[PDB]
Amino acid sequence: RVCPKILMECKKDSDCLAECICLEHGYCG
Amino acid sequence: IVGGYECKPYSQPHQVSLNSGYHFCGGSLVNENWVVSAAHCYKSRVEVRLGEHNIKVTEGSEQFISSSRVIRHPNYSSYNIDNDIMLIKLSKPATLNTYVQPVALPTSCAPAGTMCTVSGWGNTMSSTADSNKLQCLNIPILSYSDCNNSYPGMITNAMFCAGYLEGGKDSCQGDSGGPVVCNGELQGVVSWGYGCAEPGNPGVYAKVCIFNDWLTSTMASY
Ligand SMILES: [Ca+2]
Repeated sequence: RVCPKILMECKKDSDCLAECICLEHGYCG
Repeated sequence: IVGGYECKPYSQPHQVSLNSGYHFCGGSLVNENWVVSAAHCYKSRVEVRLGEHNIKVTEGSEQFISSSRVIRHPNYSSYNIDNDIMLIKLSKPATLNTYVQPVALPTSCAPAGTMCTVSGWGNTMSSTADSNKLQCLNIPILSYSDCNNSYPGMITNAMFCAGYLEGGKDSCQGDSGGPVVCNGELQGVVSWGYGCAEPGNPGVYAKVCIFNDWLTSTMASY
């Protein structure tokens, strides 16, 4: 799950970069 | 930064916050006009905030300067986050003072085992460490054998691992683009990992020493 360390708000996984997922708190990780 | 400590204020005076509505990535001032950060932190215009310690409070030390050019490395690859380095030209030069000082580019690649410092305002995964105050962490560069064993076939020549295979200490989301400084030279840029501070998943960093040619020729402009 290659996930870059940028802070990014998300509602769904598709908002995130690479293989990051939208974690419960509304941010990619 | 997970497992680190609040930095002594202004002890990392090259550290910047990239802001477009809120802090989203870090960077490093390398001279009065230019900031190095990660290519995945690209936005066409960003505000660079220098002289910061607590990013949510005006302390009097700060300089906020808009970018005039944001230049990703030509070979950056978003699929695998390869060649993850970017230059940001400031619309006006920073004033260098007690709070704001550049960091030197590397004269050579640092060997495995070198102790370095990484800093940033990202996620701390702790109720007691406040990510709004700059956090600092000392991490060793790991050998290519350990780095490739952690992430089989994923580590290119533009990447290195640093941290602790036991976990517990690492950079994390919101730290991207920030400095890994070793013996006074910028050796790495915070880039990616599998989670943060997990056993066997140390952080991966863009290897600055192989980009000296591109960095110094681009900072010359045209
Ligand atoms: Ca502040």
